[PDB]
Amino acid sequence: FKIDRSVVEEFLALDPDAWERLNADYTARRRIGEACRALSRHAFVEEDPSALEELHDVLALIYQQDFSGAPVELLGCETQPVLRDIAAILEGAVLAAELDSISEEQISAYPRSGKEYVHWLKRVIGEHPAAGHPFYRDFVPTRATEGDFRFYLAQETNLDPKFDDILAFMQIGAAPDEKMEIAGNYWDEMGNGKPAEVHTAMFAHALDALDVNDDYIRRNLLPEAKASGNLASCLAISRRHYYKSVGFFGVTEYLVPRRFKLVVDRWADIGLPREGIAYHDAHISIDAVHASGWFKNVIAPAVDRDPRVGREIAVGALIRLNSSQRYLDSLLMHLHH
Amino acid sequence: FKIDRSVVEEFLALDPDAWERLNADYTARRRIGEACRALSRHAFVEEDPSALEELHDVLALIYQQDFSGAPVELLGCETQPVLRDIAAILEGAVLAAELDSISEEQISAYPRSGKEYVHWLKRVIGEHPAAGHPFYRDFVPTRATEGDFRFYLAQETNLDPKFDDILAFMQIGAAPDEKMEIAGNYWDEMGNGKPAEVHTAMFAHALDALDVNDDYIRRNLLPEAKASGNLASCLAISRRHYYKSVGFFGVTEYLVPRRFKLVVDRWADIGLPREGIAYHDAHISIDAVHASGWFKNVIAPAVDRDPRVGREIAVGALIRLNSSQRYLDSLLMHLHH
Ligand SMILES: N[C@@H](CCCCNO)C(=O)O
Ligand SMILES: N[C@@H](CCCCNO)C(=O)O
Ligand SMILES: [Fe+3]
Ligand SMILES: [Fe+3]
Ligand SMILES: [Fe+3]
Ligand SMILES: [Fe+3]
Repeated sequence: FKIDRSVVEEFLALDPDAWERLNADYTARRRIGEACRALSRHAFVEEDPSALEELHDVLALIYQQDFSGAPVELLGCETQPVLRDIAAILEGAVLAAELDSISEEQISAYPRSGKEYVHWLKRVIGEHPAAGHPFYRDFVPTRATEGDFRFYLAQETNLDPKFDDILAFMQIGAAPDEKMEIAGNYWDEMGNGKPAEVHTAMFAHALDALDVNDDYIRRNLLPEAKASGNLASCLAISRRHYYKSVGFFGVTEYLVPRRFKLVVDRWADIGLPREGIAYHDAHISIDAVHASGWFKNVIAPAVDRDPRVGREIAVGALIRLNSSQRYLDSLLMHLHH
Repeated sequence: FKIDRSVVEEFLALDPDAWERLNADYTARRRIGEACRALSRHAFVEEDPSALEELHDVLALIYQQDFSGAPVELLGCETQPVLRDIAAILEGAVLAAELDSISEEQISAYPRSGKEYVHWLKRVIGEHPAAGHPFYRDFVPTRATEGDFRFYLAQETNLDPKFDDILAFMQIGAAPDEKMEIAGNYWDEMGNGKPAEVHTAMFAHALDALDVNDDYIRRNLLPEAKASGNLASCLAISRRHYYKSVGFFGVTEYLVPRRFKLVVDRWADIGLPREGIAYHDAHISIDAVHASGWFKNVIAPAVDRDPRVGREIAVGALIRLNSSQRYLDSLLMHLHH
C-alpha cells in the first residue's frame, strides 16, 4: 500500500459512515501509518525529490483541512484519527530533517534573560544568509519583471494568505504579555476592524494585479515553497510547538520590512499597478512595529519566565531561516533559468 | 484494559521516546480505542453515572492539552495520534447523545434566508426552558448566599476562563463577514488591548473574591458542568463543527445579559465585594452588543451564503440550550439540598 496526495483526496471523498468504518479498523490504520513511514523514508533518507514533493503535497492537503472553512458535505466526517496520524508521521520526519541542520552550539549559548536574549537572537539572525538573501538584495532591484513577480507571488501564497489564522492558533493558551501582543498583531491583520484593511484581502489584490490565479499557483508552486508553508502550519497548530513558533514567526516579522521595501521599489520602477502593491507597501511600516513588539512582548517575557524556552525559540528561528534560504535559493535558481 | 482519567495522566507522563513507541504500536492503539468504546457504552448506553463522569474527566484532560500552554518538559512528546483517537471516540458518543434529544422537526422548518432565520432562532431559543431558567430567575434574586455564588462560580470555570480561545479556534477559516465579527468579539475579550479589561482576567477576580480556589473547583465541579465545558471545547476546535459552534456560542452571548443582570443585582443586595462583580457587571452591556453582532454578522450571513447550514446552527443552539438546562437543573438541585 502506497500513500500519496490522491489517496488522501480519496479519503476526503468518503461519506461519514465510511469514515467511521475506517476509524474502527486499526489494521487499515496500521497500513496507512506504515505507508507514511515508507514515504517519509523515500523523502528524507533516500532524499528522492518526487517523494519529498509528494510528502509536502499530502501535508498541504491535511493542513488545508485544519485551516479552511469546512464544506457542508463534509461536516459529518470524523477525519481526525486518520489525518492526525498521517500528519504526525510526516511532520516528525520533516522536523527531524530540519533539526539535522541545526547544531547544539547554535541553540545553547544564549543569555538566559529576555532583553539580552533579544540582542543575541538578532545577531544570530543577522549571521544567517537568509537575512540578506540575493533574491531580494540583488535580483529584485535590478532584474525582476512582471512575470518574475507573478511567479514569486505564487510562491508567497504558501504563507501570507493564512497569517491571521497562524496567529490565532499560536496565541491559544499563551501567557498574558505574550497573548496580548499576539492578539494585537492579529487585530492589525484583521484591519483593526476595517474590511478594506484586512491583510489577506490586500494580499489577494496583489495576486489579482498579476493574474496569480489558482491554476497558475498549482502548476508553479515550488516544492520548497510548499515545505515553507507546511512548516508554518505544523508549528502554529500544536501547543507543544508554541516556542518554536515564537522564533519562526518572530524572524518572519523581523525580515519583512527590508524584503518588502525592495519589492515595492522595484514594482514602482517597472510601472506595475499601484493598487496591487498596497499590501507590501503597508507592511513596510506595519511589520517594523510588529517585529519590535514581538521581540519586546513575546520573546523577552517568554525567556524571562523560563529561560529554557530560549532553546526552542532559537530552533524555530533557525527553521524559518533555513527553510527560507532553501526556498529563496530554489526560487532564484528557477527565475535565472 | 480499562481507560479512565488516571490512565491518560500516565500517558501524559511518558517521555518523547515512550510516546514514539506507543504511536508506532497499532495493537496498543487498537486496545486504547476499544477501551474508549467500552467506556462510551457504559456512559451513554447503560447511562452509568460514574462512567459518564469518568468520560468527561478524560475529555477535560485532553482539551486541557489543546487549550493550555504546553509545559517545557512536554514539548517533545507527540500526543496527537493517541489523544485525538480517544477524543474522537468519546466526542462521537457525547454528540450522538446530544442529538438523541434533538428532533428533525426542530432543525428543519427554518426560513432559508438570514434575517428571517435570526427571528426564527430567537423564537426557538425563547421556547426553551434554559432561556428563562429558575436558577437565575428565581433562586439567585431571592435566596443566593455567598456560598451559593462560590459554588456557582466553580461551575462557571467550565467555560468563561477560555472564551477568548474558543473564539480564536472558531474563526479559523471563516468567511469574511463572520470572521470580522468573531475577530472583533475576540478583541473585546482581550480588553481591546488593555490588560485590566481582559475578560478572563476580570473573571479571575470574581473567583478570587469568593476564594474559588483550584481545590474547591476540583472537589465541587458537577458532572454536567464538565459536560458543558467539554461540549464547548469539542465544537470550537474542529472546523467541521463550525456551524454548530455558531449556534452554540450565539445562544451563549444572547442569554448572558438577562442572566448576569440577575447575578449582579443579588451580589449587590447581599453586599459582596464590588471589585468581584466587575466581570459580570461589564458583560451585561458587552454581550447585548456581542449578541446583536453575532446574529447580524455571523448567523445571518452564514445562512444567506448557504441555507443548508441553518440546520447545523440550530443543532448547536439546541445542544447549548439542552446542556445548559441539565447543568442548571443539577446546580439548582445541589444548591437546594
Ligand atoms: N511571505 C513573506 C512574509 C509573510 C508575512 C505575512 N505578513 O503578515 C516572507 O517570506 O518574507
Ligand atoms: N458562563 C456563562 C456565559 C459565559 C460567557 C463568556 N463571556 O465571554 C453562562 O453560562 O451563561
Ligand atoms: Fe500582515
Ligand atoms: Fe505582521
Ligand atoms: Fe466575554
Ligand atoms: Fe461576549
